[PDB]
Amino acid sequence: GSMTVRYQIEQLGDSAMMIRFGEEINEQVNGIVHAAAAYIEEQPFPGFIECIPAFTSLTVFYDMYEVYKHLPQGISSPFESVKRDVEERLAEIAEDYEVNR
Repeated sequence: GSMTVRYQIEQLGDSAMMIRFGEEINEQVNGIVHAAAAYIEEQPFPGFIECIPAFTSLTVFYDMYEVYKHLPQGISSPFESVKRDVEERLAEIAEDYEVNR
């Protein structure tokens, strides 16, 4: 069974984002979520704070000041703007077929 993973983005707390992908048959995620921490830090946004790999999920911390600096018209939430900054990096690995919007 081939799939492009089923990952979901939730709100961490106030100004942080955590994204879980798939597993069991997702060595892609299992390895990339570990590297994604570094993936984001190599291609980050000026308000990036921290990113910790949670086995199949990304706990992504950042500064809302820089995301508000973006906050595109339609984006109603700081973390929601960040999704895009990470998406353009993330999506290209698989999830571009999904896009959490």
